[PDB]
Amino acid sequence: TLTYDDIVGTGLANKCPTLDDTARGAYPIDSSQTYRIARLCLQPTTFLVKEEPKNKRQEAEFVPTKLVTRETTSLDQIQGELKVNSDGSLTFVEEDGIDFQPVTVQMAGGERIPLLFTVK
Amino acid sequence: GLPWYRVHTVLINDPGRLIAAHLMHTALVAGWAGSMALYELATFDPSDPV
Ligand code: CLA
Ligand code: CLA
Ligand code: CLA
Ligand code: CLA
Ligand SMILES: CC1=C(/C=C/C(C)=C/C=C/C(C)=C/C=C/C=C(C)/C=C/C=C(C)/C=C/C2=C(C)CCCC2(C)C)C(C)(C)CCC1
Ligand SMILES: CCCCCCCCCCCCO[C@@H]1O[C@H](CO)[C@@H](O[C@H]2O[C@H](CO)[C@@H](O)[C@H](O)[C@H]2O)[C@H](O)[C@H]1O
Repeated sequence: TLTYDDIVGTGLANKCPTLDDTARGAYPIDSSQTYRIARLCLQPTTFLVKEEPKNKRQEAEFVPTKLVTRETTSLDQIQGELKVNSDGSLTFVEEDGIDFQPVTVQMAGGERIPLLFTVK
Repeated sequence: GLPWYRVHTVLINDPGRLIAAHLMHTALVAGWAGSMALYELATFDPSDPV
């Protein structure tokens, strides 16, 4: 439905695919059939950064941080074979896609923490 | 000649130039007030309140 001239600028291009409240279904895994994942998307929402130890070994926590970049965070187009090995468990193997994005978040104090948000 | 330590006597009966004077003192104390603040914000470390 929505196209490029339809999404351009809305920043919808960063948020990825939703499922209207109808879900809760069940995708039958055949085991006698090979499954793959067409498109695996990972849309960042919150980034936390464990406060560098105080030196005083007293459980450091993950504090929230401000996103200093823009809406340049999502991972998409990720694909690979969803292998169905014995004992019914599924195993996804990442093959290729836009599986990494350099993100920089400004932390509580003042710092700027650039990380390579990825799932390579 | 008026002595140096009296120069400011020229206001004992000039409610205008007195309010003007007093206005300048206040203005300076505010300057300093925020002035100090900035100096401290430019050097205060908030990393550990313990
Ligand atoms: C509440 C504030 C206050 C105010 C408005 C006045 C006002 C006045 N005083 Mg008084 N005085 C005060 C407090 C005050 N005084 C205090 C606390 C003392 C005890 C130290 C005195 C001792 C005093 C004397 C001994 C004399 C006056 C005189 C005078 C009159 C002329 C001043 C003058 O010529 O300055 C001009 C002054 C200078 C050119 C020199 C300033 C030099 C100082 C050491 C530099 C410090 C600078 C720094 C920026 C100040 C910061 C202030 C600090 C409190 C934060 C004037 C009506 C004179 C008078 O009666 O004349 C007939 C006089 O002879 N005063
Ligand atoms: C209507 C009532 C009234 C009010 C509310 C005031 C209020 C004030 N007087 Mg004034 N006064 C009055 C009547 C009044 N006076 C009368 C009838 C006389 C005899 C002529 C005086 C003589 C007098 C002297 C001799 C002095 C004062 C001073 C001051 C100020 C001291 C505190 C200060 O500096 O805060 C710091 C400032 C603020 C944070 C407030 C800023 C906001 C103000 C209210 C608005 C200014 C804009 C407004 C349109 C015009 C000024 C109005 C004027 C009535 C104050 C304060 C604003 C002193 C001064 O000159 O102050 C520097 C001083 O030396 N007064
Ligand atoms: C309620 C508190 C308060 C009070 C009562 C005063 C009162 C006064 N201030 Mg200060 N002021 C204050 C807060 C206060 N201030 C704050 C928070 C600041 C911001 C830092 C200032 C900044 C300030 C400035 C920038 C100036 C004043 C000046 C003055 C004096 C103006 C009237 C005068 O002619 O004195 C006549 C003079 C005196 C009696 C001052 C001597 C008294 C002090 C306590 C001595 C300080 C010692 C000094 C370090 C020694 C130097 C010695 C020299 C030989 C080298 C008056 C004594 C003016 C001034 O002093 O100019 C003449 C001036 O220029 N004030
Ligand atoms: C417009 C209003 C206004 C406001 C809301 C503020 C607010 C503030 N000021 Mg600023 N300030 C102002 C005007 C103002 N200021 C002006 C005009 C000046 C002079 C230029 C300053 C100069 C100034 C300085 C130098 C400093 C502040 C500071 C501060 C901060 C709190 C400090 C404090 O505890 O003070 C509490 C103040 C008092 C104890 C005042 C009460 C005085 C006595 C007890 C009463 C005398 C009353 C008299 C006898 C009448 C009788 C009373 C009757 C009811 C019985 C606060 C954010 C401080 C700060 O942190 O800086 C960023 C600081 O150091 N201010
Ligand atoms: C020309 C013009 C005009 C006017 C002007 C004016 C109004 C001015 C003012 C001015 C001013 C008003 C000035 C001031 C100055 C100041 C100064 C010069 C200061 C200094 C300071 C200092 C040096 C300090 C120090 C410190 C330190 C170091 C630390 C601690 C704290 C403190 C802060 C204390 C107008 C607009 C009409 C328009 C046209 C043009
Ligand atoms: C329109 C109204 C304007 C009102 C005035 C606002 C001015 C705000 C200035 C506040 C004072 C800042 O003071 C300044 O803080 C920054 C951190 O944030 C410090 O920055 C320090 O840590 C950062 C990392 O976090 C380093 O990259 C920097 O090299 C180091 O100096 C400065 O060394 C200090 O001098």
